[PDB]
Amino acid sequence: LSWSENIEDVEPLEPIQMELDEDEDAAVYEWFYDHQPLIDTPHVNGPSY
Amino acid sequence: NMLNLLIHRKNLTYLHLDYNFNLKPVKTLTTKERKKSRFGNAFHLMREI
Amino acid sequence: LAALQKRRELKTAGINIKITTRKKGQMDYNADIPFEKKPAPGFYDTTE
Amino acid sequence: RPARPQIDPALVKSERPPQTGTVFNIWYNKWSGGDREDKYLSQTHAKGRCNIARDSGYTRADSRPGSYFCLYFARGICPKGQDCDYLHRLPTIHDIFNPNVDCFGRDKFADYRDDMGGVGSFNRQNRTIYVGRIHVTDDIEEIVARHFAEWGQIERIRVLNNRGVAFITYTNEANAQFAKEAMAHQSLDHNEILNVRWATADPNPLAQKREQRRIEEQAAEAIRRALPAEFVAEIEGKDPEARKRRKLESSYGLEGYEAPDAVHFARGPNAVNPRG
Amino acid sequence: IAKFAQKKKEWLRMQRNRFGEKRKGGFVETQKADMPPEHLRKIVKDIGDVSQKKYTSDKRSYLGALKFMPHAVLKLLENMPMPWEAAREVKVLYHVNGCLT
Amino acid sequence: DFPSVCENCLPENPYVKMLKEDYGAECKLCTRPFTVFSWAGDGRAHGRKKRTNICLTCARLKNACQCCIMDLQFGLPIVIRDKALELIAPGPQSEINREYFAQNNERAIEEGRAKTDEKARELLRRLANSKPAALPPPGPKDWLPPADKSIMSLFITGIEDDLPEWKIRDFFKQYGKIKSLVVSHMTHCAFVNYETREGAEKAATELKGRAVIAGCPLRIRWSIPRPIGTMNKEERAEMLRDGRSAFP
Amino acid sequence: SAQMGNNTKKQERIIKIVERQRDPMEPPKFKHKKIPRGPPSPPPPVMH
Amino acid sequence: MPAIRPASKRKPPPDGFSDIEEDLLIFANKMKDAQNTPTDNIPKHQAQWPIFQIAHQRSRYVYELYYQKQAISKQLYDWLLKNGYADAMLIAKWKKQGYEKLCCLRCIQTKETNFNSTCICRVPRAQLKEDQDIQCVNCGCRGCASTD
Amino acid sequence: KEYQGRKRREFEDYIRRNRLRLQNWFQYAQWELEQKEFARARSIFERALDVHPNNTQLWIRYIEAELKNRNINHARNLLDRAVTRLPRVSKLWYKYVY
Amino acid sequence: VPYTGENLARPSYGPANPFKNNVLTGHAEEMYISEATFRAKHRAVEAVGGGVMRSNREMKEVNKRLREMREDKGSATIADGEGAYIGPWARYKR
RNA sequence: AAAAAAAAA
Ligand SMILES: [Zn+2]
Ligand SMILES: [Zn+2]
Ligand SMILES: [Zn+2]
Ligand SMILES: [Zn+2]
Ligand SMILES: [Zn+2]
Repeated sequence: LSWSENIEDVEPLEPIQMELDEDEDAAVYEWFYDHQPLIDTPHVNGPSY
Repeated sequence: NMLNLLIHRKNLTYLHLDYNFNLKPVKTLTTKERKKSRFGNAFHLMREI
Repeated sequence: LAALQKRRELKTAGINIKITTRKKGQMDYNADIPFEKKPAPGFYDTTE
Repeated sequence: RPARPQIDPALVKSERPPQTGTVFNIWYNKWSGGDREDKYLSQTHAKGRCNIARDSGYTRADSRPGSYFCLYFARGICPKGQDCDYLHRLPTIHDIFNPNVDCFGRDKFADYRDDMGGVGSFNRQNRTIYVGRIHVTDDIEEIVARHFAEWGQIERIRVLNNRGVAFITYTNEANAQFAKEAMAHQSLDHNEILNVRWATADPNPLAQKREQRRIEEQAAEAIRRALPAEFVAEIEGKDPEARKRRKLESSYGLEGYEAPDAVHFARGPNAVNPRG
Repeated sequence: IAKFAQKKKEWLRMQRNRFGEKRKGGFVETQKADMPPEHLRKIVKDIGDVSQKKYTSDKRSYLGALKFMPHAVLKLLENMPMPWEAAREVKVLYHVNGCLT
Repeated sequence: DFPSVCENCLPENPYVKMLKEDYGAECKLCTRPFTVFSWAGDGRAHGRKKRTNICLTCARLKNACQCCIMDLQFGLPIVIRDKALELIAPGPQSEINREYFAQNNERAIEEGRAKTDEKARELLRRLANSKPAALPPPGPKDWLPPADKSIMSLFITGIEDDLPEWKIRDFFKQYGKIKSLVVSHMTHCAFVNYETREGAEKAATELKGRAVIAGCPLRIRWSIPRPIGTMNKEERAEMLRDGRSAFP
Repeated sequence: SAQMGNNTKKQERIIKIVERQRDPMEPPKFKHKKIPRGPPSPPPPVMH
Repeated sequence: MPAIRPASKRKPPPDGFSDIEEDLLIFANKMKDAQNTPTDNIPKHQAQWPIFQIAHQRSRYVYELYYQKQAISKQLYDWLLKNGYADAMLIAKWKKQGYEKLCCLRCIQTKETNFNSTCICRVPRAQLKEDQDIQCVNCGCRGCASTD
Repeated sequence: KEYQGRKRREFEDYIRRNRLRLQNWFQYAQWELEQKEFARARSIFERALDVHPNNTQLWIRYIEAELKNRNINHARNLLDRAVTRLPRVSKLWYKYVY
Repeated sequence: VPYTGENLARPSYGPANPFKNNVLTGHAEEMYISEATFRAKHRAVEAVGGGVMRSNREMKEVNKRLREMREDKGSATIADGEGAYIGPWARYKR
């Protein structure tokens, strides 16, 4: 399969994620399933992660 | 393409390597064809990896 | 002897085809002296 | 005039050759499978003929001295013309190249092939090309003469009509190679595919003697250019003035001496001579 | 002093072009940057399966990169997307023939 | 660790930038892998990078530049040198003998163990003293145009081996457009066919059966063209002295 | 030194030699060859 | 993130993105068409040339819209750089002095050339030969010195 | 030339099979002498001398092979080399004085 | 040391031969110089208009004139069509 | 939890 003709613009399906509670899990709600979580925060040293 | 170039450089074009990495002879082999074609553990281990 | 007879009968017939005597893995000993080792020069000239 | 493109780009590309086999070997780029004897007898006609009168012209390499010629112009297949990086014109007698390379900018081997074709060899100065596969007619000499005066400057045109094979000896390496690669599988008046190879040396004692004499006159020309003209005249021994000059100069007094050639004809930083 | 004005310019230029703190080695040195992804995309599209005669110069290298293919398999399978990621983007070091990624 | 390259090859600049690759190519003569030294050129129009082509062993034994492969003293192609100056070094050229000879020479040179102008002077001495019923003169019948318009070939007698073809073509192109010219050197015969019969007529009127080309006397007549067979040498000398008799 | 003809513009030369950036993925360029062993260095006298 | 999120995990782009995303879509379609160009006609290396062209153009487009005329906000511009709508290192070279017309980053990487040089395209005309058809092997430009 | 190719191939094959048998070298050099190939015969004798340097029979054969063809200067070089290599062999000295 | 300066400053006696490099073509010895010196001399002999010093302002108008010789680079805020950006890839009027 | 071992105009 060529990347350009077959996968490049195709919107992907929904990944396996859990319905995080907004109130109970408010500490991780906005960043839990990011690729490298907290990468642009003061919680890590920098992009080298 | 690397394994395909190796197969074709050794003049073993009567072996088809398909896109799921199965090496099959395209025709009935003579004894000399079989003897020249027997590949090794490096080729076959790389092909299965 | 058969091939030589056919060759001399075709050469006198006008047709001339040379055949590849150069088998792989083997040397042509007629192109040049094989593994030349010329005699060392002594106190006597040998040019003539 | 500017160089004219010969073929539109729509015709020429990088296409796979005819399917003369069952599977395409992509390393060697050859149609494997099937018979091997049929390929050996499968010559084909060329895809175009160059003509210098209507197609040669100015290009980028013409303004650049010390360039190389265009091989794809000689076959009449160069599809860009003025914007080609190599020369588009017949070589002269002054277009002299080094022995390492031919006139087309290709490396030049140490020996020929089995079929005596290709680039050439720097182990033998060859200005003579074999032109075989000529349909036998009565006016082979005329058509060979015109179609090879098209491609440069000839010195000998041996033709053997009884079986119809020609030997053409040009005057230059560049013109010989240009005529060889320009007429490769090119058509004659009759619809045939010519066999223009390099030519094996003739066993005719005369031809051998004159090719030898060409070798020694070329060496003599280079030596006479390298040596001082005073040395050439003083050694040459045809002018009586040169002889008596030789006596008086290689006397240094001591009548009847006649100094050795290793001292009299010696070039060095200090030396004992007029030098130069 | 106008006589010694070309001398001053050429001396200052020579001194800077030899002892400037950007040429410690003789050349201005930079940090190796990232190409567009479309460069690698075009290269891999162009070479295809190596079946054109245009890429005959690229065949020895390509078959020689066979030797480092195990290491590429490791890095690829190591950086696989986890189930909660619809997609992941990775930095790749790619060969300019398209032989190795 | 440095190539033996003549100033003809090293491009222009006294300050040259050179690349080095160990085992970068095989020698063109002895076919053994050697260190390649490739430099730039006098133009950024084709990046060929004129390089060495023969190894220092083959450079030293045959005494030639590595790039252009011509002589260091005289600047001859190396076969011209070894065939005219003669002897010096024939050198084997076969399959296994080639690398055998190169291997032994390099082994000798690495282990320490080991008069061109004299032979040039001797070559000069061999070359300086070296040496390689008559028919009536051509009258009116040899150049008058007959009633037949198909008579087109100009038969020329007396062309020697010292006469090249280009002088003939250039001397006859001023008369008209030459369709063809064929010369048999074994017969000393020439057939000149013109694309224009008018140009052939003008050439016939201008030359009038006689020509002096490069000191060579030639007789020119009108004839139908013919192929030339294995003609005898006695009749070749007959035809030569006929061409000489064209110039009394 | 002296050369094929004469000298033209400048004699002394300054040469910058750098190794060539070879492809890391290239295999060996050239096949190795089977050549017979050379002749020995010349034998000494037999001092018996 | 510059990767692809399905439908609802996509955050909205910043303000003012429509008026420039028309031209950004033009550049993306030009890049796709450059992916689709035949290569059988031009030489082998020249096939890489259009990509860098569009890349430079795309990057330079964004550069003007933040720096010469202040037409996009800093939020939008930093978003454009982060999601690969403009080359950040190329723009960082453009902001320096003597590099304002830089073709691409591979033409100043002196550690990847033979004799430790920039390419010949980084040389001014006035020192190169007159009527010289210079066209660099990396991107195919004809001159990148800021004077030219 | 084809016959000489056959004979050279056979002789060199037997040289390669058993280089320590002197009859192979002797027959090859004798046959090349009978073809009036003197450079090739000298080469075969010199290579045999490489394999067997202190062999008196081989030395005498090469000297006599070059004496039968009136190559006196060649043979005197050979005899100097022979009595230099083998100074305590009385036969070589006797042959040189004779 | 081989003495001081007396045996360095004298000629060897006798005349030379009426009848030492290392390379065939000449003599080559290694040396160490600064790479900037080599680059400066290479640019002096290599660049056209070498020598012939000119002040800054005439360089400015010759560069401006050669800019006018080149076609227009473009507006660079126009993505496609007439007036688009080509930048360094602009051809030359010849 | 492959090889022996299935022949050189
Ligand atoms: Zn060599
Ligand atoms: Zn040279
Ligand atoms: Zn550039
Ligand atoms: Zn660039
Ligand atoms: Zn560049």
